Amino acid sequence: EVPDNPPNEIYATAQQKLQDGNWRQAITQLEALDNRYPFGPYSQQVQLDLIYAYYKNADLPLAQAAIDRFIRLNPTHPNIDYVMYMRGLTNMALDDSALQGFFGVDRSDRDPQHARAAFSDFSKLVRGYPNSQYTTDATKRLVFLKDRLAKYEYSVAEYYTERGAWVAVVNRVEGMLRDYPDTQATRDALPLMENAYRQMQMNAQAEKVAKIIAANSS
Amino acid sequence: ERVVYRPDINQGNYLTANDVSKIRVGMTQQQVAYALGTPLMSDPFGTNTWFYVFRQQPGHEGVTQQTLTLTFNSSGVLTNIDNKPAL
Amino acid sequence: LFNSEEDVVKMSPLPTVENQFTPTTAWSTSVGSGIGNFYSNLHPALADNVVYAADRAGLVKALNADDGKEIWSVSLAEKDGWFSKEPALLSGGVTVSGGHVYIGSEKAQVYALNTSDGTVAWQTKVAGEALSRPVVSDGLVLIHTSNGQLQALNEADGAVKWTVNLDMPSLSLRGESAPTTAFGAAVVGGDNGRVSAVLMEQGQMIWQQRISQATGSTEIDRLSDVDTTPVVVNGVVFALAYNGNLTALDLRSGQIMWKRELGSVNDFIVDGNRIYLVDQNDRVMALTIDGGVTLWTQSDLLHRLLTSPVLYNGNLVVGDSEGYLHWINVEDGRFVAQQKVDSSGFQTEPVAADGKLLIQAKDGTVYSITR
Amino acid sequence: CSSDSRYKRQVSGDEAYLEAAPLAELHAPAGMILPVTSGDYAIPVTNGSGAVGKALDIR
Amino acid sequence: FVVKDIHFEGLQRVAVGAALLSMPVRTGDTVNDEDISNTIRALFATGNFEDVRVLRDGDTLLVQVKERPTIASITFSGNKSVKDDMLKQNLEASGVRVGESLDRTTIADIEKGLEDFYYSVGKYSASVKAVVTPLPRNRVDLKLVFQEGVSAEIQQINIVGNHAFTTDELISHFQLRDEVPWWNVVGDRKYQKQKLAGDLETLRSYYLDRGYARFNIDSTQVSLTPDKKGIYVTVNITEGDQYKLSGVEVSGNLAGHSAEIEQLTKIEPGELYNGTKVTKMEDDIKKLLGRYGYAYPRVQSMPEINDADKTVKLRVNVDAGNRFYVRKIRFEGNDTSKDAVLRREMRQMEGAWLGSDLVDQGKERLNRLGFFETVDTDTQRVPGSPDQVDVVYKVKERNTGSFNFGIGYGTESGVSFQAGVQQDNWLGTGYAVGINGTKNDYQTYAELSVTNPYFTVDGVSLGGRLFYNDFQADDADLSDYTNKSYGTDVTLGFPINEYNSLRAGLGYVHNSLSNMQPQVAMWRYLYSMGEHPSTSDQDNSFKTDDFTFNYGWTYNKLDRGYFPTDGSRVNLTGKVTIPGSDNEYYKVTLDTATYVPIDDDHKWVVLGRTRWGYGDGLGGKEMPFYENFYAGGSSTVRGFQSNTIGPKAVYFPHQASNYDPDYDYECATQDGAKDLCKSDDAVGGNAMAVASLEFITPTPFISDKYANSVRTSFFWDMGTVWDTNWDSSQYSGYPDYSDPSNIRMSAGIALQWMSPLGPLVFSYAQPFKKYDGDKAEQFQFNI
Repeated sequence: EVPDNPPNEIYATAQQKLQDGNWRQAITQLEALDNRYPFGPYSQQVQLDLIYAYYKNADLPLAQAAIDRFIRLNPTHPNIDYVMYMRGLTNMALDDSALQGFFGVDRSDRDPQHARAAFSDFSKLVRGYPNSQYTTDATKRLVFLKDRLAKYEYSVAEYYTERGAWVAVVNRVEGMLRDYPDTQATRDALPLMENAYRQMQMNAQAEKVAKIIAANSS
Repeated sequence: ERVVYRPDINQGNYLTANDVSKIRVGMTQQQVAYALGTPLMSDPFGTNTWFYVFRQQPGHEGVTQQTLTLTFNSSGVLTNIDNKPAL
Repeated sequence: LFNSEEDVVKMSPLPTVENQFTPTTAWSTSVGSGIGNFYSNLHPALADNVVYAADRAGLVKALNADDGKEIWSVSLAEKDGWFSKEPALLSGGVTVSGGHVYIGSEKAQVYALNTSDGTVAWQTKVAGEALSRPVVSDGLVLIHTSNGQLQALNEADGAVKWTVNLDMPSLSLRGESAPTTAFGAAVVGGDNGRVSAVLMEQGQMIWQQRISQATGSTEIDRLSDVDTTPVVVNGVVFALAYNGNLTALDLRSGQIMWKRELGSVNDFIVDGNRIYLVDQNDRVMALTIDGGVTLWTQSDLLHRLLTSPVLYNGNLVVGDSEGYLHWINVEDGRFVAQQKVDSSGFQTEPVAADGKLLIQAKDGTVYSITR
Repeated sequence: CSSDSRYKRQVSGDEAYLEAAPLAELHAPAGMILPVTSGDYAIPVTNGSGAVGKALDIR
Repeated sequence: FVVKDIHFEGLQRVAVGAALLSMPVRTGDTVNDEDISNTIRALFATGNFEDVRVLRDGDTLLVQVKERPTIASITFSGNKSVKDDMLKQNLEASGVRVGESLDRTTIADIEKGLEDFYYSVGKYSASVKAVVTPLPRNRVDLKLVFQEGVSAEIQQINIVGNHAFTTDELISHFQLRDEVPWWNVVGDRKYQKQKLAGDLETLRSYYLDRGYARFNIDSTQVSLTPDKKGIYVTVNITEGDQYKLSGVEVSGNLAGHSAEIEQLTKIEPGELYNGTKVTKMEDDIKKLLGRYGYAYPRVQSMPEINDADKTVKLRVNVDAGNRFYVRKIRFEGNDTSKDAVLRREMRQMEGAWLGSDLVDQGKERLNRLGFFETVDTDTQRVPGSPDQVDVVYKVKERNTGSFNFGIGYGTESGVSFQAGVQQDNWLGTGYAVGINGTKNDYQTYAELSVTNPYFTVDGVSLGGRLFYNDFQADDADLSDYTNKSYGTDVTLGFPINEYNSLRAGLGYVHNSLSNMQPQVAMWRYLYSMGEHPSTSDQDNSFKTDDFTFNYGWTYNKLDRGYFPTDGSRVNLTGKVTIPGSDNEYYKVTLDTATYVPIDDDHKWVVLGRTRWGYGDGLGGKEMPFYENFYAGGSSTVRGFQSNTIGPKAVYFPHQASNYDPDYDYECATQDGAKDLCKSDDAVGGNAMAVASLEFITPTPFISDKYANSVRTSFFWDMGTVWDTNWDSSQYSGYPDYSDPSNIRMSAGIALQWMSPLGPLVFSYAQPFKKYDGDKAEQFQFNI
């Protein structure tokens, strides 16, 4: 950190190490800048530049720590849309990260743990600030995590298909049904649960859903 | 294919014959659900068809099911006790 | 290096070693290992040239007090129960009242050994082991046991006359309350820092005076057994509460004349108005009886784990649980004589009786002392 | 560092989360339709201010 | 008066205007002298102004304040094994921390409560000295000096009120084997009041099972010994006349399973009372009803202790609840591995009633997985109907995969290297993938071992293992023992029991060799084959295409998948040849892994790992020499070198390896060492008996963050590898290995570092009983 110094030379060295990309040395400045001066005139911007130092150094719980600091330091601020962006943006990096993506192996169906948390913050962002510079960005992520939930919830419906729990197939399909309409995976879940009906010999209850397939052919 | 062993596939969510005699055509959904609760599958887009369907597979000896579906009206009043055996 | 780099506790030595009247021992007649390093209330009595000394191992002895020649000897090491062949394990000390040797044991038994031979004239199981010496008087065996029970046994047979509650400590806040008969009322100490007077005749509370408080948020002495037993000169009762808190208070009401709620004293005797004591730093002090006025004090003993202060050979005599003996001026702290006759440390009070100074150690048992 | 061939930290990273597009939704009538959204799925799709992706300020 | 202006003197965290609003004498407001006195307490009510002196210059106010705020640091000195943050937790209890108001008056408040903390430790012999050390503008370093004297130690237990049982049997509620005489110091018997309350309830369970149902600990009095260490006690109890179970009258909502409940309460009327068994017998019903559904099986016993016949009467009040509870289940802590990998390790199904014994069995496969850190769940009822209990399987998962390598032979030599890497749980799918091999000039070796462990719904372990050794031992020729060994091994693992699981396979052993080394034990096998290669020369070819039938069987009753602690897994691995194979032989092998708890808290656990093997011909021939057994170095026995345990062969008196290099790689060859040179590498025996005896111990110098995943373990190794068909005529001046008395020996400690690349095992071991050819590097580094 920084010893007891003038705050602006700490703040200059904070913004230098952000422009240097030395996020740790910006973290060295910005925290001790707010450790002695949380009453700083940029101490709100410090917490934003902390998240800028944290996320660009991929310090995801520390970015969320600077979020909850900024929640406590600025419970009202213009940049809470930034916070509701940097909440959902952090959890997206917090949910799934792997180098296997070029091989056709992806983590979009393993567990949407922080992806559901990123869904909440981003949907809060596009609800609490549908005017920000962050609500337009978050929407395609909210589009994305809906699919990441759709990839997740199809595979468990796929799991009980090889298991043979056909009540669980219909329930996990209805999990896709009752949560997001705008997914082809839910549309392919539409034959998947009527199979479960026919394995339960509910062919009549099945073919109602084939009409829904006939309805959702478009 | 020519095995005797197989780990069995099992599946609850059903009702008994005591639960069959617990209900009758005319019974409200709640009056079914007083001692039977809700099924773990119902009919979402149509009328209330309370699916209490037993399923099980015995290992390399056939298949079994008790499909007991309980259709209700819009008022949730019982219209059929539809017990169905295997296949 | 790290054979010796472990933890360490701090103490203080024994300054001012003097021998102005060159001391010695009167005799040794060792009972064996007595109390030992166990924390017990056992302590021998000396009378009639009969050293009434015992051990928790079992050997209760009568020793002829010029050499401690064996008058009688028995063994209270018991032989049966749910465990056979056990030692005596005496909790309460030696009380010889009449032809009995009344001793409360850690087997929750109060005995009475026929003083002619030491044969058990009676023994009675009491409610818990005896935290105090069995204060035997008036036909009663007045004990402060572990559970805060003032009991009375008919001292001829041990027939229980009552068993009534006292200041019950939150733990074994081990304080000898030792209920003595004081002017027709049994005046009892308190292990939670109280002090009480009850009726001698049936244990009917004259008053109980809350002086000091229990362990917890004013945490009290686990570096001493505070002499909570009220020593009763005329009806200003002088007593410690379990933080060492000396208190001059009325016999009949418990109303304070002065008290040392601030003061923390290990052991104490009232030599007239010169209350000779052992302070919490093992310091000797002479306090007044009309106040906490230090008449004199001394640090010739400091962290020297003293026994009770006693007057013998014209001097304030003090032994310790280091095994030293010290003779102090009756006045201002002049160390008179030092006798290192023990190394096992004295855990008993000095008995300045039979012309002697009878102290039984933990393991260096009876060392009777003269100068 | 890569002090041998000077080939530094290279090809990685993506923004496919922004590049994801929603899919076809249910066109089912009554008796074929059910409730379709339940949860935090409440998103005002706003081109209220854009500058999406890496061009957005994360400071 | 009225204030002209206020001098705001000394804030350190307060603002000037924030002091002005907290002043009731703010600028422009009427200021009486009482409002000045109102200000002092109100600026004392700020919690940050150590002094407040509200003064005025006639009317111009000036408030002399010394201030309380930010503590610069809190220095802990003497902050030993009783760690400083819990000491700081008392500072966090007393309101002080870095950044905060200090209030230097409250030092003794901290200096009491830290001792009261030290009181609760098991000490009281300690002193705490908080030192104020000033830093800029108010700031203070809190130097805290911990002169910790000593803790308390358990010495003696005195219990009165014992009716018929010994106090000493209650002293044994905590176990001791230690001593401190300055020459046998192995620990002590220190005090904690929760050891006592544990021993109190050990004493409670001590008499409940006896029958004592007037049993009550009357009171307890623990000593105030004048040392602050000596732990003596006076416990008052009443055992009270052991009672008998004279009848069970279980009642309530028995859910139609009352006879099954009666099976759990099949009791004897008049047997001595065991409330712990009764406590067990209630739990028998709660799992039976838990297997019958009924996740909330309220079962309430009532031992109507019948004091007249000195017995009890066991009323039990049962309330099962609802049968169907398992609506669905959830899974969490799963962001990398696929859900159906863990979901197939489950036995309770969604849309069902509860089998209580299914959810832990599924978790046991998850416990026996290995790439978990924790395995647990959240069995929450979804609120509403009594059909909605969603079991949220939140677990913690561990890294998968590990890389292995050799040593040396690179960048100052040819293109030559040793490789090998593992991807068990391949990319979150569960595929057990292990692939190794090495491309050198001596040899080109290929090996894959890939499994579909779960290929059907049975859990069929579809495991394929392919191999190709283009092994030449190419030093300057391949006529120093060419060996082209290749083929396949397809294996399947099957549930028979779910502990007892059988294995089977086929080996295609295509070994194409030329110009065999003249060691006799290799060539005795060739003579056992009926082949007569020319003794003094490495010139003779030998191709075999052996067709073997492999088999085996797994025992699996043992806790975890990567760090178990109790149980055993026994692993038979055997093989035999078939008619049509180029040699008729067999080879049986077995390894076991039993986990016997030394400590019943499993801080010390016996690890019984031993290997047995025997192989021979099916008639006329023997087992091939490359299938003979070995040990040494990287084996059960450490501190040796690899293949240094076993029989050692003798070369033939030899001339022509088709040119062994000059005075290099000798086989009693043309370049010297002739007339039956005894080889010193362990050519190994047709039988095996090796073992290592490992004992798990934790480390306190490293925190137990991964010291429960780091298996520090001592050993003493013993074992033999021996050829029970060793000749005594051919090997007469050469050691006879027909006996299993060739028991090698070593002793040392293993160092298993669980890296992000998995466990890394290092081992220094000292051999004490060795034999001929036992080459020994006392440290063994393994990956």
